[PDB]
Amino acid sequence: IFEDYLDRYLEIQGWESDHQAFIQELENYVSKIWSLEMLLRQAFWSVPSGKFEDQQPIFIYLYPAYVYAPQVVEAIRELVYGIASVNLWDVRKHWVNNKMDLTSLKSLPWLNQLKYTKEDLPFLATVYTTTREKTDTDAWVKPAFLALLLPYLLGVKAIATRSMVPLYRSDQDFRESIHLDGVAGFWSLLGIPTDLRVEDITPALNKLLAIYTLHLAARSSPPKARWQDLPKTVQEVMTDVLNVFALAEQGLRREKRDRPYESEV
Amino acid sequence: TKIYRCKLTLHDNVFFASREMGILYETEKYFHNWALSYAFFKGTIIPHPYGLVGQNAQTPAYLDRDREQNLLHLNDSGIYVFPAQPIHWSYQINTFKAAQSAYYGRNYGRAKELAVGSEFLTYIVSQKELDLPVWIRLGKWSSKIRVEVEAIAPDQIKTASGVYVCNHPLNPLDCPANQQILLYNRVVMPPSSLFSQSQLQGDYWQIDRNTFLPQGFHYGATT
Amino acid sequence: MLDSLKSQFQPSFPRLASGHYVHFLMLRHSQSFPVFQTDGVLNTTRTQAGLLEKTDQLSRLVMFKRKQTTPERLAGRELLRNLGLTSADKSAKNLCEYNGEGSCKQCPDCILYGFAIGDSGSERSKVYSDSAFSLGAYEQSHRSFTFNAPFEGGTMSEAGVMRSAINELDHILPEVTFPTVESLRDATYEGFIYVLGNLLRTKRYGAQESRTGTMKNHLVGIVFADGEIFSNLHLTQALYDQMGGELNKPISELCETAATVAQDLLNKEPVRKSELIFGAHLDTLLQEVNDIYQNDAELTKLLGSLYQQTQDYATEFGAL
Amino acid sequence: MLDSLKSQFQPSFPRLASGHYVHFLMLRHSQSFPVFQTDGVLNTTRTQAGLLEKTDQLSRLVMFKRKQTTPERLAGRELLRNLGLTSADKSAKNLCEYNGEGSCKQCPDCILYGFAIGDSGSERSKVYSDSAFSLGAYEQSHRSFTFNAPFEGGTMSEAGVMRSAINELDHILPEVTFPTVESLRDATYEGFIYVLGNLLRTKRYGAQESRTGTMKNHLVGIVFADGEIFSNLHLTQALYDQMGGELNKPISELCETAATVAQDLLNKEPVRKSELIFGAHLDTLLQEVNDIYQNDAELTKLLGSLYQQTQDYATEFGAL
Repeated sequence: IFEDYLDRYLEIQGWESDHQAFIQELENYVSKIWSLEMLLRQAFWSVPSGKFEDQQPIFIYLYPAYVYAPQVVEAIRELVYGIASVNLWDVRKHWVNNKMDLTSLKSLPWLNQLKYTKEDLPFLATVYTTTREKTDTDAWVKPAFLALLLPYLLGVKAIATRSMVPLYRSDQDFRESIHLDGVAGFWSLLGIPTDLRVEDITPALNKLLAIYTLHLAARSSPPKARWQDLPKTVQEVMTDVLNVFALAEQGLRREKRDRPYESEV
Repeated sequence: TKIYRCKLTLHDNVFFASREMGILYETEKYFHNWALSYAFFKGTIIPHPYGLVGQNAQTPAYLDRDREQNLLHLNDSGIYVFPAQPIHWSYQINTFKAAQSAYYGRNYGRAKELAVGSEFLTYIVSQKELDLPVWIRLGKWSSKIRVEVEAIAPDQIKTASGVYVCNHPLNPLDCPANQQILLYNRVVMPPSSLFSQSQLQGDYWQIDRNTFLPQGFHYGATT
Repeated sequence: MLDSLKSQFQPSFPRLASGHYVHFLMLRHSQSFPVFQTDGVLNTTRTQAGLLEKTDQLSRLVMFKRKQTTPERLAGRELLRNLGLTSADKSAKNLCEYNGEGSCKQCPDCILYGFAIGDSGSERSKVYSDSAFSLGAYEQSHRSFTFNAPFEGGTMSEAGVMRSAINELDHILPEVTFPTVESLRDATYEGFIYVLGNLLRTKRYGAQESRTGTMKNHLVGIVFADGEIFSNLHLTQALYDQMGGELNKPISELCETAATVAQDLLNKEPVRKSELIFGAHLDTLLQEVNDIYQNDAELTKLLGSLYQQTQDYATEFGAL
Repeated sequence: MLDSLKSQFQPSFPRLASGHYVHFLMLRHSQSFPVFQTDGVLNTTRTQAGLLEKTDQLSRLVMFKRKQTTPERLAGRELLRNLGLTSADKSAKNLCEYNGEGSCKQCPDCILYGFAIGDSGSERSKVYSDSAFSLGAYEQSHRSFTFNAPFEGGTMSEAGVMRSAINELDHILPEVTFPTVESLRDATYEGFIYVLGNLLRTKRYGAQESRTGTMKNHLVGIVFADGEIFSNLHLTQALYDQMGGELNKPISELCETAATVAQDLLNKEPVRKSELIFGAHLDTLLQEVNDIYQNDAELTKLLGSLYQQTQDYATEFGAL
């Protein structure tokens, strides 16, 4: 099946062909490949056999914008093998500090003089999350953040999906920067689009961090973020904007504090 | 002699199972010529049998002169649609399933459809004036297309011969003698792959200063 | 009224298609909270707001062809089993099951809405139809409702630990209108009464039909033609423009406007139109067809005749 | 009365639907401050006030999608446990856990109201229900009350530290009415007596059942039909129009008006109507059903029979 798969989909410039081949392609008209590709993911990404939906696997696929130069595909190699498992607790801290400018997010330690030179060059650069509480909103909070973030840092195009098969990108499939296949309902509740053009990505990062940094103030505990409650924090903020202060006040009561600090005001 | 520029705008999402990959089935970004020819001319020229039975229910009849649904009828009427170039497109991936009609239940798939926000461009060529329909249906879901169509007048066509790059799609099965393909780029598709771009040697029509249409193409001319 | 229309229909189902379309123009009104979903969200698409060359885009709800055609289809099969023209029992000679190899090849459903078994036979759907669109924007036209499911003991906890049942769902609001054209090709008079039956007799759509999704199908005109007329999208874009987006108007004013936009559109497209049933000719067609569907004897005669026409088609031209 | 109605029903549950709807037309009167909420506010929606005449928009309370079927369902399950036909102790052969695996898949709740959790498939509810609307506007039909929770020493401070326990909640007023049709498909005669039993024997609905939300269900008609009659919104808008909104009428005058608007609407529906139990025939039938539900021998016999029918259905067509 594989030898026919290259003869169907690979071309090197100047290989001989006749149009007496397309006669056979019609005559044949009158897969095990994706199982082999999944077997490579089990082998080289170290994802589970036979039990995998219960690890809540979300894949972000980083397509190029149009063309990469030889140095930038090598730079994306250093990304996909070296990316940090993101923690939203310090991403909030470095954004509430720095007075809400999302350009601050550029400066955080996102990685873990090339070190990955034996690894394959990433033509389809995929990055993937794992979480250890078992719910969906908890599964989606880090992928949704990463899928907005990486296009803002690197100019790449993201699809975030549970799907092992991607949408393959091409010259006007590229007409959006991000797609998010089937996010938890906190996303639809915020009314942020599931597909974003490149101008919208900083509005999206602002709304997403503003609701994360507001959920983590009240309806959270310092070692346990309780993202299971994020849909209620979104629904009250969207209903009427003064609920931002209702959430502030919930924070104060948890914290056993009767009054805000001058900064929090 | 006559040439018609047809712009196709999608009025509901269009699905064709062009390639299939696990649970997801997807629609190629070019409408194949033979699909458009039956969408324009089935019932008006090619016969449209409601039922099929036996091998004729599973075997195509594109270029079989014994079977009724043949595109060769169009060769005779002297018409040829080319395949369709995508001008603006978007995709929706939407799931579909089989229904639980019974009170008790114990399959399903994802369609990558071309969406309502989309427009495609094709060209028809004829020996005679043609009453082309302002609505057609395509694909797995018999999905509506608005066709807005203009005849290219003789004040804007010219005829010539030499080497030219066809920026339009083209079907290699319909390629005659007195045209030869020097270089090509292809889009892989049932029932046959198309060229998305090609360099040809032969006769052509400069229908505007930035597109070239191969002259003398007709259904199955290589075959 | 209907006695004059008996002139338009074919006398028996033909082998090859003809170009005799009877088009049903409808406004589908939500009455309680339908759920037109795939993939866990309400279906939408971006569209131009109305036909006059707008800069203005609008995300409107889409009810896919599947989501409306199957509730009409299954409500026809139930009626045929009530009449005893088909049966659910496997040992009976008139069994039909909805899709599989055991799907019939002769009953009215199989011939009007189609089947594909494989080498053992296939048949094209004679009812052509389109995906329907919300007249207004999505943001004006939906709401999300929480839902929980406790222990019967009144309580989210059992053995002192919480039950994981709380989630949002997105629901359409109880007056949002979906302009639709349903179109039937090469039909007999009795086939037209069966299909028009489904359009008026079925009332629940989308997910969760057991608890939600009631709709009122207001039929607004019938148009006989030499080919297919406009799309659902084109009717919705015309109707939005005839109102200028001032959508908060009563249902009967919206039905009375839908008749006038339909006639304005039909004049512009080049297909020849044999008949145009609108206004007081439609309201008499609807009452005299309701009187068939309320009478045991005439409906058992009329749908029985559909059966014969369709069994005759099956042995003469179909899959035998 | 019931001795004639026995003919209308089917002898056992079928695997596919066969028409055979029974429609329970109700007015639900509030008696004591119901709370019908999702998302922390009373569910409310903008609708046209009435069908033909009073065609202005109006916001009405919504007794949302589940709030008028879980009370019924759980009160019937309690009866199945009182009669000993089902049990709630683990390590019993007749267990039925609500909203889990270990739901019985054989009892009348599992068959009439459905199941979907775990292995061994899912079952569609044969009871069809809808969201109901207040006949009056939200502004005439609710009030906000404040709730405190002082410390047991009788004051809202416990060490001079205040107690943060004062909020307010909105409650629907007494004597406000919610028109409804709940519908039963393919029941046996005992299955009809069970479902009708739930409608007459239930008394509490909203949030905070433990303190609030008593209601008085007046069954105003029972209609036997091949398929679904008018929407819940449509009965409400018809009833509002029949009064012109002069809604401050005693509950008997309101129930007698609802019986007459319901009969007017039924004559405009494309449905064969086999039997229409209203007025003196209904207040005889309700009395004959009260005579079942007050007698242990009749009731144990009748619901034991249903148990067998539903268990038979389970092993022949359902999960066994």
